[PDB]
Amino acid sequence: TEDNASRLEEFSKEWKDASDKWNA
Amino acid sequence: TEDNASRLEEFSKEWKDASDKWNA
Repeated sequence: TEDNASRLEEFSKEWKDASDKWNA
Repeated sequence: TEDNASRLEEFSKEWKDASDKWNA
């Protein structure tokens, strides 16, 4: 559970960056 | 926890393909 949470929180920043790229 | 990890690892491949489309 902790590994899954950590890896997906890491992916969350990347996908937030992708969303920011989409906004521009 | 295992169901969540499995489903999000499945989503990870789809979002990696989405990032590949982002690059192209």
